Amino acid sequence: QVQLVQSGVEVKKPGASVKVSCKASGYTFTNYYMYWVRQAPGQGLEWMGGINPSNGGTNFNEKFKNRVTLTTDSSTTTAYMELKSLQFDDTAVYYCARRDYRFDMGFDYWGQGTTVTVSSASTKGPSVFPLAPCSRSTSESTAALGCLVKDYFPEPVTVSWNSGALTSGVHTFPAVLQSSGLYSLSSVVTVPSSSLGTKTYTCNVDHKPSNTKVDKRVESKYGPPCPPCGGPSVFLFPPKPKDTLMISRTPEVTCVVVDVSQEDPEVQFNWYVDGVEVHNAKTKPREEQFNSTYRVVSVLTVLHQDWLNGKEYKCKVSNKGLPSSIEKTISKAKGQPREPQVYTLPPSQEEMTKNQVSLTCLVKGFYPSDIAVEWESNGQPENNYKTTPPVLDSDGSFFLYSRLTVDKSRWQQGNVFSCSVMHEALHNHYTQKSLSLS
Amino acid sequence: QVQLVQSGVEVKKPGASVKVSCKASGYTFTNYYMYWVRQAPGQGLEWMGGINPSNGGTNFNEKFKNRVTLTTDSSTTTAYMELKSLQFDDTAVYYCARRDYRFDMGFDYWGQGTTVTVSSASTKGPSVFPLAPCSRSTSESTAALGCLVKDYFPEPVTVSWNSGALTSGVHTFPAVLQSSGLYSLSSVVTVPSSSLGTKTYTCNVDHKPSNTKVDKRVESKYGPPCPPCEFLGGPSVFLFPPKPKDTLMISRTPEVTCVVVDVSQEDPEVQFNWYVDGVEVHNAKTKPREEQFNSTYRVVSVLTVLHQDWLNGKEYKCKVSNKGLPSSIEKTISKAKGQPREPQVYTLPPSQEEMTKNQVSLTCLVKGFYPSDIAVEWESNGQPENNYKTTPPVLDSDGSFFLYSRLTVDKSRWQQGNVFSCSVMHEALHNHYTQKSLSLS
Amino acid sequence: EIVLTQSPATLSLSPGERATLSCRASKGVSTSGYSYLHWYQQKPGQAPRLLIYLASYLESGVPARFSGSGSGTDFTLTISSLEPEDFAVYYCQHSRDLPLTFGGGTKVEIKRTVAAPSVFIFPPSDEQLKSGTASVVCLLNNFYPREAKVQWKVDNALQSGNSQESVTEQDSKDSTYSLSSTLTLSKADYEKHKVYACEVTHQGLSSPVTKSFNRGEC
Amino acid sequence: EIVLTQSPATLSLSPGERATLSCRASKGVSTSGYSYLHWYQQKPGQAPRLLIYLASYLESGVPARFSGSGSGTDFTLTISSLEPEDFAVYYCQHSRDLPLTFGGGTKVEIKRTVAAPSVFIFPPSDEQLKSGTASVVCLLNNFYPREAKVQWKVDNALQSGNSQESVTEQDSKDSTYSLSSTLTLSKADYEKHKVYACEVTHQGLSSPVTKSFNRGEC
Ligand SMILES: *[C@@H]1O[C@H](CO[C@@H]2O[C@@H](C)[C@@H](O)[C@@H](O)[C@@H]2O)[C@@H](O[C@@H]2O[C@H](CO)[C@@H](O[C@@H]3O[C@H](CO[C@H]4O[C@H](CO)[C@@H](O)[C@H](O)[C@@H]4O[C@@H]4O[C@H](CO)[C@@H](O)[C@H](O)[C@H]4NC(C)=O)[C@@H](O)[C@H](O[C@H]4O[C@H](CO)[C@@H](O)[C@H](O)[C@@H]4O)[C@@H]3O)[C@H](O)[C@H]2NC(C)=O)[C@H](O)[C@H]1NC(C)=O
Ligand SMILES: OC[C@H]1O[C@@](CO)(O[C@H]2O[C@H](CO)[C@@H](O)[C@H](O)[C@H]2O)[C@@H](O)[C@@H]1O
Ligand SMILES: OC[C@H]1O[C@@](CO)(O[C@H]2O[C@H](CO)[C@@H](O)[C@H](O)[C@H]2O)[C@@H](O)[C@@H]1O
Ligand SMILES: OC[C@H]1O[C@@](CO)(O[C@H]2O[C@H](CO)[C@@H](O)[C@H](O)[C@H]2O)[C@@H](O)[C@@H]1O
Repeated sequence: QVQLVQSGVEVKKPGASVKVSCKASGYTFTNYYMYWVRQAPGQGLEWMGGINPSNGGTNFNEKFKNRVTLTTDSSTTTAYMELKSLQFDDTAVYYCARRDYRFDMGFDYWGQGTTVTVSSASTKGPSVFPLAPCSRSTSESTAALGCLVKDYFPEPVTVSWNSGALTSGVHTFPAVLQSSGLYSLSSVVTVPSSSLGTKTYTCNVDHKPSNTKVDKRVESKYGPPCPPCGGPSVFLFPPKPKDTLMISRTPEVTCVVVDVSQEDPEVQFNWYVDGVEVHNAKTKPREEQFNSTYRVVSVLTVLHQDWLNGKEYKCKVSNKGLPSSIEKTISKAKGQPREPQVYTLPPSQEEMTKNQVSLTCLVKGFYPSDIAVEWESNGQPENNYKTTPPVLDSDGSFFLYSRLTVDKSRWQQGNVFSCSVMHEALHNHYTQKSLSLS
Repeated sequence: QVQLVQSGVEVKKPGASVKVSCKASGYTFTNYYMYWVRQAPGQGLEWMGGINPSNGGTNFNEKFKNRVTLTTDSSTTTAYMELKSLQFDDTAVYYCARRDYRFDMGFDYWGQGTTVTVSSASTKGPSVFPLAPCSRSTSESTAALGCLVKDYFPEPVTVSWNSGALTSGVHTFPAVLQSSGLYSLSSVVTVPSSSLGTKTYTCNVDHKPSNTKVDKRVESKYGPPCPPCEFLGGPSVFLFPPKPKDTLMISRTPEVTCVVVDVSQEDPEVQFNWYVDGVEVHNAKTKPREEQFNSTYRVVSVLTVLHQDWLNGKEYKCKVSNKGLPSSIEKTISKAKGQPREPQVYTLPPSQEEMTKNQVSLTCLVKGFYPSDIAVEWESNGQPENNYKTTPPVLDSDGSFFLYSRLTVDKSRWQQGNVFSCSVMHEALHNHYTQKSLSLS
Repeated sequence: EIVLTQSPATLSLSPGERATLSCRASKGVSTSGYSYLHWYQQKPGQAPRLLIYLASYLESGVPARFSGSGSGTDFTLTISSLEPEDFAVYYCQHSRDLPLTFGGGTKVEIKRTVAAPSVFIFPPSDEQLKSGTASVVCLLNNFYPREAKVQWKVDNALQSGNSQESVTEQDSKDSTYSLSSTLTLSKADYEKHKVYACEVTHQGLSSPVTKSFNRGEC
Repeated sequence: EIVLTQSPATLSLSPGERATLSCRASKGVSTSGYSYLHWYQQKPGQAPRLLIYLASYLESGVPARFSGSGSGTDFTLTISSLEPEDFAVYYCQHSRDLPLTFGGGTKVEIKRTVAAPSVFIFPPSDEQLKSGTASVVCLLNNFYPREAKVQWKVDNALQSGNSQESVTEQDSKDSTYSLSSTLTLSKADYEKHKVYACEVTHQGLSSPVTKSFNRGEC
């Protein structure tokens, strides 16, 4: 087979000389011309000259006459190209290519090329610097990392990731020749952002002309000595007591999910009334709550009788940041209802020396503890009142106190005050008791 | 510029010898006697001997006469103490000290001391382990880090931080002696939490007996190869009490001020949450965010004080959440010594309508108190009662708390004129105790 | 001295389509019954490969799909049906007179659906900053076509003549391009400013994408 | 030999107070107008420092707040206005006779207001876990008075016999102490348990302070 084997890589200073060889084999060497063509990096082809081996007759391109010497050895079927007085723009890949002497049928066989670099540098190994995001917290699933292989001479450098194991997503860019005359290239790799502190990322840079090998760790696993800098949770809220007891008002069960990831913002809600699935819940759109988390709410309306007869309201939440699914259930407090007793108490004699006095309402003997207490004056609602939470008594029932603060003059001028209680065990879920200066 | 420089740490076998050198400089070597004093572990100072460098005359403590040799080298202005036939109890710090030849004016200059250990046990270099927090939390303003220097023999080990550049907040602890006969020591440093990931932290450990010199990295920067986890370390929150400075009058209106800095331009949106005794409040004045100036943002929230809350000692908590970051930065302030509010106690007889029942309720209204921490009990004719219940404290409109306590009694007992008392225990009462009585009129 | 112009400089086609590359000579290259014009294929890192000689006759070992036509000054190299192995550079060469000259080349690239660039920005490493220089790197990943403009801005001020770009060859699997732009500054010049950003314009982007960072905030 | 009796053994005083240290020699140390009795100050980690020589002459460089007096057998060192940096052991020494001998020392401790410790817990390093031991460390930083208790709990089980503590000498500027406690376990035992707690009791803390970590969440 026809073969043209050229000599190796050349690195020269300007003003120096270079001699490239081209070993021919598998054909009658003397029946073909040998031509010389060069290609500067990222440029086209430039024919330099030609030699006829049988007689040594040379042809040249005007630009290369005087600086190029073409020679041949018919015993060793080798062609040589000596380029003298080298200049930076002689940097190229130099090719030999044969051509039939009798009938020109183009350059049918070429050598593999010989790279020649013309430069004032000075063999030097690279400084390898890591390429990493300044703040890869984000909501994006793919992160880029790399190695900047700067200030080396001459070419080439080879870059691998994780000793050959990491191949997908890698882009090693062609080298750039800087104003200094030293080369530089970057190698990058796109990886899943989840993997960052879970998996190791190392670039293996080899610069054979300087015998330098560098395995630069760009991203390590989490843990010391690195400075330090839990999935969705569900809350289910019952209706408001007044809303379950009054037929005018509307009771609702509210399901809220918090700590939802930015990469996984799912809104999958499933509701059940006494184990049977329902579909009348009005779900709301998701919102970013000043955390690196999403919050979303689903509201299921309930009939007054369903909540009062018990009934379990289950909220199932689904999201791709959970191993399974979160399910919370709510209902009215279980147990035999017991009826509240309501009593009003006037201010203490000792409190009458003050500008404002306390009107007291004792509400005792009720079960469950869901209750609403309010105050009214003459024929209108009051405002300056506070009610205590329900307290469990020794008989298994609850009591509470509600306190209305009033100007002593209002109490002293005979105004009638009313303490109103709404509870499920009361007739029409409502009762009222009056208080007046005796 | 008088200096006495002694030779380094020594460890020797019993029956062997040690030679301690003392290089003198900054004075006329021959005009001062050189003395040797030791300090054994758990002991005071012991005089060993002295030499006259001009003529070689010596004096010794009889306890060491026969084992100590004192010598001088005039050309190097050095004095030597050689202690032969070493005993386990010769373990000590050895010092040279000078004394004026013509007048006895004390041991005015001393060498730095040479630690000498006598032991047939083997010399062992330490293992150096970093001390770093298990995932540091907010809003801790101070962080601690350190180094555990474990399992070495003999003493001493020296420790420095960042090659002597870090000295403030450093505590190098005395060593502990383990049951194995090996020593351990801990060195720590406290730094601002804001500094972690800004500067590197490394302890430099030296154990001269085994020629161990370790530079252990405890904390790195933020900072490839460390994964990124937002940048800058995090925004900083500063919560100010009511003041400020300059002038009067009714404007004025004391305010608690929350100020946040180091808020980035890529994550500008900030939310402020205010709590008074852990109860969220909504009256705060969040000022519009400002760029001024370096590069970050500055957002200010002002909460007006109400009632007598600051003086009572209420806790003002400001929580800052930056849109784009995982956590929230919480800061809390309060007056150091708060002024409590005294409970007012009132007893109320049973409602007239409850008097138709077999059991009646005696009520105790307790109001106007701060702090909420209180206890109520009941008595009948002075005797502690059995069946009463008290509600939790309820926050009132004026910033104080109130509650009710209820005692159930048989109507017959109320009707037969027994005296019932409501008793209250609280910080703001005389003798932390008061009672109010109630009887059928 | 005869010169050769090739057209179009770049030809973007899908595997299966036809490729008609043109070559125009300043003077006539046909003499004595033959047209002294030849075609060559060049893959990256490989020597040129002879396809057609004397503008028409097929070279031994070359597939049937390659053919050449022409006389005088206008010459055409056809690729009846392209294959993945045909996406390469193609050169024309004359030899009716010395000096021998080549055309400027025609790159046959793979046609593909428009993909926007996934842009990333990297600050200078602490390790580099101790050396007195600062390299800020902007990456434009997996995009098509190759045309994309990168503008560097420092504190909203446009940068010029202190940058260098590098582009990959079209990716074998997905036929996409990736690009890197490095803004080099001294440590003194880098410490003087605070905000660094690279704005990216491309057919796939409805509005310029601008990835940025702040010097101190890292 | 002459025995030099120092008293009190310890002296705890606030800054600004006068400290009075006494030294009684068993035999007279005065001759021909001179009392051969000197005083030294020894601070943690340093050589003794001469304060007073020949009973009452102040050594150059020593502050004027130090003064000595006496003759024959009874001698006194006075620190007229104590400073925090005066924390040290003070020794008297004679040179009337051979052997030269020192008193047993008076330790001067500085009083300050109560300071609660700041507590920090440290898990064992992965580096230490490669060997077969686990060291858990607790730091009690900058507290006063000295008395402090540490209790170690491993999954709520009180530890005994496997802990050691070190207390620093009183600080020369702030007069506080610091304490480091180390719980030592075999790696096997460390890996069989989940929560590691350090509980601290001190006068400055109304209720004890507990610092914990869960192994595996580090
Ligand atoms: C990131 O941010 C999320 C959103 O919070 C908001 O934004 C942040 C940045 C800050 O600005 C916050 O101040 C702000 O609120 C956080 O969400 C919160 O998560 C926690 C879980 O850790 C939830 O805690 C649970 O709250 C239940 C009570 O919640 C009611 O009351 C709150 C006020 O007290 C109120 O804020 C809530 O909105 C809620 O209010 C009721 O809402 C329903 C439905 O709209 C109404 O019908 C009612 O009327 C409302 N009632 C009132 C009184 O307003 C607790 O019951 C619950 O405790 C139970 O479980 C825990 C264990 O989980 C037990 O320990 C406990 O004993 C008890 O059994 C629990 O405390 C909180 O509700 C969430 N807030 C909201 C707004 O939903 C994220 O946590 C945060 N992420 C991180 C990692 O920080
Ligand atoms: O390699 C020479 C070749 O490179 C160019 C264009 O990139 O620039 C470099 O040339 C020299 C290399 O040593 C340097 O003098 C110059 O600063 C560098 O940019 C051209 O000059 C030339 O064609
Ligand atoms: O105990 C019978 C019956 O009396 C009520 C009041 O109507 O409760 C009173 O007696 C209980 C037992 O001592 C107390 O616990 C309770 O506080 C008191 O009101 C009923 O609730 C109870 O069923
Ligand atoms: O009410 C019965 C019983 O409960 C206790 C629990 O110790 O607490 C209640 O009463 C306190 C005042 O005495 C309140 O502070 C507390 O909130 C409330 O639950 C007892 O104190 C009381 O006797």
